[PDB]
Amino acid sequence: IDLSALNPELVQAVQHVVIGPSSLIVHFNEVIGRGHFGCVYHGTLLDNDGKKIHCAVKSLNRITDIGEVSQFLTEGIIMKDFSHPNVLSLLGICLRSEGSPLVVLPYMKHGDLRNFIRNETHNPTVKDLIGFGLQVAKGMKYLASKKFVHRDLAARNCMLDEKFTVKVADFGLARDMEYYAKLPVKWMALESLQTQKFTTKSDVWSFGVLLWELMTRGAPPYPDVNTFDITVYLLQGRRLLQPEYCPDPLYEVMLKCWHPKAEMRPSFSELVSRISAIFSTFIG
Ligand SMILES: O=C(Nc1ccc(F)cc1)C1(C(=O)Nc2ccc(Oc3ccnc4c3Oc3ccccc3N4)c(F)c2)CC1
Repeated sequence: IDLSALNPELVQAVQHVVIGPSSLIVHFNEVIGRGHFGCVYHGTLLDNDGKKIHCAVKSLNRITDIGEVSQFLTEGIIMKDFSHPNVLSLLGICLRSEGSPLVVLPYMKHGDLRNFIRNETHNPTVKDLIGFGLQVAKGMKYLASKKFVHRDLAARNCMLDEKFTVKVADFGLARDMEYYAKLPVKWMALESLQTQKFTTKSDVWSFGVLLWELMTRGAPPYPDVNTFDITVYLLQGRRLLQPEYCPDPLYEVMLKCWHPKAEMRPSFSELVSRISAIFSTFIG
């Protein structure tokens, strides 16, 4: 890539988080995923002391479009100041002489939250699942305090580390590793379906859908609804049904997250408080 063609403010931000190429070993034989625009590999990052850090290494497939390259780097820069236990962090960006720049993330042992709760070999309790939702709410409370609007909050975009800590994330250009200007319409607030604008209050709607994903252990929402009909479906006066093991107060929280008026949906601060209380009523 020719750095001189990129936005100078973007390049300066990248240099503040740069990883030297010799400190990063990309295991091209160990692929985490491949999509149309990017791919992700296992990697080993060496710090100044020689300690090996297991990481995921995200790459573009092509480097010929300045728009794709700029967007790919911007995704990494957007993350750079996220410092919270429930938000995925950025290890850095490796600029190489040849090939794609590399976005380097701490490796998440248990992958994405949706596949984790769908895996019949794991047995999270109701309390565990509510705990996962509480952790997401805490990450979103942090992001909302930075005035950051996520725009694609969903279980598929949350990661789980080796301690089962949930990290809010966004696969971004690697999201295709559903969407139908490809939009996750079944997670979108009614006003966003109509205007395609997003706010923290539309993230709250998406969070309510994520809670429903948790309480169903990863069922697809609105499975019998055509993607282009979801607005009509909702406007008939409908919401996702209460899952069988979802406690009544948590379903009430979901219904508040789906309030027809964005301004009346609870803040993520309120959601953390309310879900903390519900969580605490469970022994296990
Ligand atoms: O997250 C982002 N931005 C952002 C936005 C909002 C926010 F609040 C926080 C963050 C970005 C990004 O690229 N995110 C991203 C996420 C997850 C990835 O995949 C990983 C990452 C680590 N280890 C796992 C690997 O996937 C797996 C799959 C299966 C089994 C195991 C793993 N392991 C990835 F490569 C990249 C866009 C910059």
